[PDB]
Amino acid sequence: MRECISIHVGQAGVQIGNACWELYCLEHGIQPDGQMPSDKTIGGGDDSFNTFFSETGAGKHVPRAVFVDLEPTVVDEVRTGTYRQLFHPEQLITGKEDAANNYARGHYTIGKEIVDLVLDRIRKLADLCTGLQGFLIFHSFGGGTGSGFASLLMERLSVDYGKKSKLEFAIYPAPQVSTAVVEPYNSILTTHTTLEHSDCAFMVDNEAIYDICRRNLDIERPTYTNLNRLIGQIVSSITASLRFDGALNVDLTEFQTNLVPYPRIHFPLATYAPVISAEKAYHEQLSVAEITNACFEPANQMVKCDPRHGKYMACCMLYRGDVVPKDVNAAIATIKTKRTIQFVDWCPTGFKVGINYQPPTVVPGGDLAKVQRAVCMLSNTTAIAEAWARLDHKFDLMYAKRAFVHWYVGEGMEEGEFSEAREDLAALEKDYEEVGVD
Amino acid sequence: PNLIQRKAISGYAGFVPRFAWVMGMNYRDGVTQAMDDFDKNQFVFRHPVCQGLIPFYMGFIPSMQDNYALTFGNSTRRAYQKELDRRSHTL
Amino acid sequence: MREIVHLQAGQCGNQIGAKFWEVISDEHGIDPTGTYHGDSDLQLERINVYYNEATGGKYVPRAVLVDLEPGTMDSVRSGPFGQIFRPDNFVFGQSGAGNNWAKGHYTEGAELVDSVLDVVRKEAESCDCLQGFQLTHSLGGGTGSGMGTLLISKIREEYPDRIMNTFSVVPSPKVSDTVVEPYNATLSVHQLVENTDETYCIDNEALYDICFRTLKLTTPTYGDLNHLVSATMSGVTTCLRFPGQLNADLRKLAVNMVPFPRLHFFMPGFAPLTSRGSQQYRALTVPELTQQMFDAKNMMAACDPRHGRYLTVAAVFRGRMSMKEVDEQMLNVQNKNSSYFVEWIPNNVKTAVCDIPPRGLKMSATFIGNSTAIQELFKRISEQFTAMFRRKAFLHWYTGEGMDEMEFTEAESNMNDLVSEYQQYQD
Amino acid sequence: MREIVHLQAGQCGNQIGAKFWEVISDEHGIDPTGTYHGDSDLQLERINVYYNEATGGKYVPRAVLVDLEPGTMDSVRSGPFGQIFRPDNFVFGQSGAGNNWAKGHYTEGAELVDSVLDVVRKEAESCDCLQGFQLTHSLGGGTGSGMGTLLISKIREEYPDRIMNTFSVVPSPKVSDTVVEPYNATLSVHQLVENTDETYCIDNEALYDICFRTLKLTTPTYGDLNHLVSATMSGVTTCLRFPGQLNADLRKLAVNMVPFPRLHFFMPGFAPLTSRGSQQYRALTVPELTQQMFDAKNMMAACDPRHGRYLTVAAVFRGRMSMKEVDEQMLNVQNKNSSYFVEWIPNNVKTAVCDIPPRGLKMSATFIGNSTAIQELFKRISEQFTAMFRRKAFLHWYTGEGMDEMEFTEAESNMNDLVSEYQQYQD
Amino acid sequence: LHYFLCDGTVEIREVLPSNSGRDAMSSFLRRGKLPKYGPPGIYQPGQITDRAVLNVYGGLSEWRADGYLLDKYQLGKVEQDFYTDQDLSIGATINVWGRK
Ligand SMILES: Nc1nc2c(ncn2[C@@H]2O[C@H](COP(=O)(O)OP(=O)(O)OP(=O)(O)O)[C@@H](O)[C@H]2O)c(=O)[nH]1
Ligand SMILES: Nc1nc2c(ncn2[C@@H]2O[C@H](COP(=O)(O)OP(=O)(O)OP(=O)(O)O)[C@@H](O)[C@H]2O)c(=O)[nH]1
Ligand SMILES: Nc1nc2c(ncn2[C@@H]2O[C@H](COP(=O)(O)OP(=O)(O)OP(=O)(O)O)[C@@H](O)[C@H]2O)c(=O)[nH]1
Repeated sequence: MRECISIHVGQAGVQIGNACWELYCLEHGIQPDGQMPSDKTIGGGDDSFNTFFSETGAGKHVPRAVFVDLEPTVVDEVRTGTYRQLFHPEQLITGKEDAANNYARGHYTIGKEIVDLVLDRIRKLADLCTGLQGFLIFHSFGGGTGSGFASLLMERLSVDYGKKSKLEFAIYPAPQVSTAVVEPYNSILTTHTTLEHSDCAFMVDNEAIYDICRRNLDIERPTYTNLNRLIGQIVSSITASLRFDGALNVDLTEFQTNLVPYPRIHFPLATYAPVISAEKAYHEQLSVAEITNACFEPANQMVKCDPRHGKYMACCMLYRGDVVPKDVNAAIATIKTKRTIQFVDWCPTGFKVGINYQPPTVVPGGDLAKVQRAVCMLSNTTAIAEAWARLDHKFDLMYAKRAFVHWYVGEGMEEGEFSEAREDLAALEKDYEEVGVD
Repeated sequence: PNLIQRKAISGYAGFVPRFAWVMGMNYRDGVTQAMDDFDKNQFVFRHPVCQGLIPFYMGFIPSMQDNYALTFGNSTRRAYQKELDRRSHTL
Repeated sequence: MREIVHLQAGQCGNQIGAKFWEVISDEHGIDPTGTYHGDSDLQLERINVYYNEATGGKYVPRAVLVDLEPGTMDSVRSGPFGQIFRPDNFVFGQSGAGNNWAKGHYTEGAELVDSVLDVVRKEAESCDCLQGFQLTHSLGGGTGSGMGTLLISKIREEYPDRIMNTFSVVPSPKVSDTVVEPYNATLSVHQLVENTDETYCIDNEALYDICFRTLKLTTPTYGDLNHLVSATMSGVTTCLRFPGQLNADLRKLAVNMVPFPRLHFFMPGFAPLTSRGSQQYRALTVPELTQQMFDAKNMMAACDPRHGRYLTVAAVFRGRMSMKEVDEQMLNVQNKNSSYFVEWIPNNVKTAVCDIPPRGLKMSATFIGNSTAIQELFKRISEQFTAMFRRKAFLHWYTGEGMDEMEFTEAESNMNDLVSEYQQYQD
Repeated sequence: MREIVHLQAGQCGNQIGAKFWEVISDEHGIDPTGTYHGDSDLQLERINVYYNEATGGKYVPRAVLVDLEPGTMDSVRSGPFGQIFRPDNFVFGQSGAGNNWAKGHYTEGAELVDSVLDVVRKEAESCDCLQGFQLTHSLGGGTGSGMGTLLISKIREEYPDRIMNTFSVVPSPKVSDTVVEPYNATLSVHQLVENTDETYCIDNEALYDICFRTLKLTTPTYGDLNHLVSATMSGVTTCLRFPGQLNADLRKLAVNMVPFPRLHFFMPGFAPLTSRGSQQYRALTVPELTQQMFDAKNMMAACDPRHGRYLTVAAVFRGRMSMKEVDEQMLNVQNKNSSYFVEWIPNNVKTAVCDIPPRGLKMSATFIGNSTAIQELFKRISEQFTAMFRRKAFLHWYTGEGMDEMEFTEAESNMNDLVSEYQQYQD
Repeated sequence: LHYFLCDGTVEIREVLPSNSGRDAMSSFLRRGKLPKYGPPGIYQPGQITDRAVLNVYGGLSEWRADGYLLDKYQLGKVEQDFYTDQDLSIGATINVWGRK
């Protein structure tokens, strides 16, 4: 039917997978024991919940996700957590050794012995699934593990499955923070190994994730609990159409078709507009015009790329909750009439809209609000070339000073690839200004 | 502590006590009784500060062959009780 | 799984290992009897990193202890946990050291190496997969250096893919006791630079300055000195054990830490050492930790890198924090002293965050830095070496052993090479 | 039923059997007076394979004891279990030994062979279906060899279809006490090689090595040493008398064990030896049992098997095991040192697994292995033989008693043939 | 044992018999002071002494090994009882780092 396969590749992946599945159990009320209250839902697993769970004749929902890790500690703790007996035992594949922040160590010396097992899990899910619409791959760019292994996995899964779609969600380098000196290396490695098979990859910046918290949510000391909750509700908004009903519907396939103009560039930015606390929600008014102004306001975007430094190119907005289309189209009219947002001249029309009736969901004791109207925006721009421009002016320095290269050559890597990665990246920037110029 | 204090998660990359003493059996029962008597003895540990054997058996129980003139069955059960009586040296 | 087997050599190493082991036992609640103390399932969950399992609910340590004179081992055995150590593993030597590095390298080592290798390989067979080995010793004193050189030079080839961490006490600058100490240090560091991968340096004068300036107690012992240095090792080590999101691998810190093969030597230093009244006169906040943390007075390593410059730093914090405090602290310090860092590579701090604070304290930390601050130390050792070799003072002993001045020549060449190298990248 | 009759020869065999029989008695739990207390139905079941039973619940042993000098027999009968022997079974002669194989094989034997044969065949009539006989004696010991050669030669033909176990002690490399010992050993081995099938060889030098290394008890006694040596054959016999998914027959081991007709020589090997506090300070697991078992030090028979190559190895484990661990350990050793073995016969290992452990230990092993390690023994004996023959020193006794030097010639020829023949198999 | 009266400390030696199968080391324990009860959670060496200094004005210059100003309230004096001569008799209970 309709379903997606979840691939949490990464130590940072299990973070967000744990959080987003904590969300995913609430909206259908999946008890941490595995079965519903007195009310009846069990059967072949035929309702909206099938698209994630297989609550087969055993009556227990199956998490259609696979968790891969390279340090036993965090996976061990999460299975010593609460939702353990909900999880499947050997969907939690954990190694015994670390990539040592080294993309090459992750890629060559360590990657080989696990790919067989991981493909085994994927195919023994693929046999029982029907639609095979897509995967949700989550890794981390600066992943001291998650960096490399994910890339080679993408390689082999693309070559053995050449038809279906791939959505990547990866926390990005920070502009002024690199908590790993190896981050500016593995970033270029992963980029020039993944641009050519990754279907659509999305990024976001942790620093601005922090900033928004005390810009509007008023959180001086947030944590991962908060951050992961945010990203989880992001993906919940994006798959709301997949799960629930509404007036008109769209799918990840439509996202792929509409959003990405050219090969290469498929890197839009996402913003969730109605992030605000309960005190604001209670005696403060919510409506379409102000939420749209919030979404297109530059600062609220969690990536330090001023849109005025660039030009909006494509735009997809999904509205969720009790909303009507009149104000929606009037708002898009006011938006297009405003001049400051200088659109690329190519497409006169650049707006894909998707409406779902079902309101979003809070978690008790959480941080979000008892919302009625919500909008998620994902739009692709040209205002982002500055980030990789920033990456190069330091990668050049460090490779010219050949610092740490002893590490990679000792583990068994050479440098022709390190050379060609920079031309791949230069190609992406030059294509960016080429497409920007009209 | 550890809830589901009966089995902590099949495929425990972390290790468990009672790999020794009583092991050679599977995860669940071993780990749960491990932790159970483990914690119990720790607590104390932290207390104050101050009829009818069938024929053709091989294996000699006392006497037997000296006495005779019956069937294997009756004779053997006879010895079965009298090994509580006079050749009571069996245990 | 992955685990650690410890090496303690020299009488310094004996004392250090004794304190270090007893502090770890205090951490996981082990008593002098040897049974477990169940209070923290989390303190139980990972004992394989340091303790093998024995029968009867007992936890032998995987420690190889070596010395030459029986009195040191008898003192250690008569301490609070000699029963926790093993008698079988108590290998020792038939003669005295003589505080002569040639003796330590060719005369008796030539027939102790066999037994020590047998013991260590038996332990390795017992265990499955190693991070590697850390060795605690002295580079200046006789026994520690004399056997450390040989043991690393051996173990390296038979285990070519492990972490060879060397944790050594550095001889006193102005009063080093041993008068052949310059010679010993030179002939030891010569092989050390070629064999090890990562090195921790500590000086007892800086220990004295700490124990006076901030401890404020006027009558400590070398035991208290060992306690502080053991605190440093506990902070660097326990990361492997406990949960929470942070890099733990020693190789991880290495690949974050060392830019070039000859880069080896680092400078420890702790988080709040608290006087008699400042426990209740102090509020524990991330800003004040960072304040006292990256402080000149607080450094315990050799002497102020104020002359030198910082290549890289690594910080491991411990407690119930979040990310943005360490983020803002590092952002601030970068610009608070921009000029003291090397412009070669930015983002020069590697940061780790653990959730399990020590037994009796809420917010703690540990620092380690690679700074261009060893030039002065081995420069001083260079003048002493040149002055003493100038007229072949005390040369008769080592010649009688069978040494030669040629090895002195290439040793001084190598040390000067390191001097120039550490000069070049920084300046 | 199947049963085994014990033969005690030579004054060593005296003390050896004296310890061995009380070992059996207490491993079955019987008082000195003989009134067995049933504490284990299984041991009660299988006690038959050695014992016969009178009335009154006293377990007579089926062991024939023979000597010449009466005092040692008086001592053993006065000992703690003298009542358990049969004064019926004691036979001797009036005359002395001279520690002289000439007298033993021609003079003093001709008037005791009759009575010893009579008693042994009477007990043979008493028993039903033998596997065979085992003889405890010495090869360098005088009277033991003197009687043993004859008695083996006389039982071989009468019972040509059974198992002739021989148990003997080898002269010390450094000093053999007896000085006509090499002549005696050569003369005895001449008949042993032709007649026997199986022979264990033991030596006090490596026994003393064991005592220093692991007994660690300062002042030992030869009785406890006999305990140490007796545990071995007790163990190899243990399976005969207890259940479990394994097999026991001395033939069931010999067929595995002997690759060619001229092979009879076997070096015992024993498992966990426990020191001062290692009782509490060791972890008993199949891994460490395997490691400690297959060791150069733990071997005690002849010489370090470091120098040659192995041919066949057999191990029997006693406790509550499974097949996985033994199989994987065998693979571990085989692959680790594939070179030490001989490539002629691959899969050169055998493993038996019995459920009922020895008393006091929950897990034990016993090792026997026939390797190309026996060279040095008959080498040494050969050079000593020729050297002492160079001037025929100590020969008037033997020529007077009435042999000729031609028997010496052929004995040395056969021994040289054995030398070359093992050398040809090995290389 | 051998209880000193000039130090308030204790020493332990061993009387193992011959052939006991035990090491030759005699002085089983040090001559420090036995805590009255079980192994105290190590009271973080760094604050384990007797006096209480207030401030040090020395490192300003160098005339002596700096000054040690005293105090008058002695805060942080923490309770560590020790096995004195009082609780001694034939027949009692004494814990020695876990030794009943
Ligand atoms: N996704 C996620 N990222 C985090 C979290 N906390 C910090 N991060 C960021 O995510 C990244 C984690 O990736 P890596 O450091 O490479 O992790 P790794 O190679 O798998 O190994 P570990 O560091 O041991 O977890 C870090 O660079 C952090 O910047 C979190 O809870 N979730
Ligand atoms: N145990 C102990 N060691 C100390 C103390 N102070 C300094 N040390 C160090 O211990 C070192 C020697 O330790 P070892 O290596 O075991 O002894 P060694 O090899 O014989 O070297 P020598 O000092 O010449 O005797 C010295 O170089 C000192 O630097 C102390 O107070 N107690
Ligand atoms: N009973 C006993 N025999 C020992 C001991 N040590 C070595 N043996 C040897 O074991 C040998 C076998 O004993 P017998 O065959 O009875 O001795 P023998 O035939 O009278 O002649 P000799 O060997 O010269 O004494 C002895 O000869 C000794 O050489 C010991 O401690 N006790």
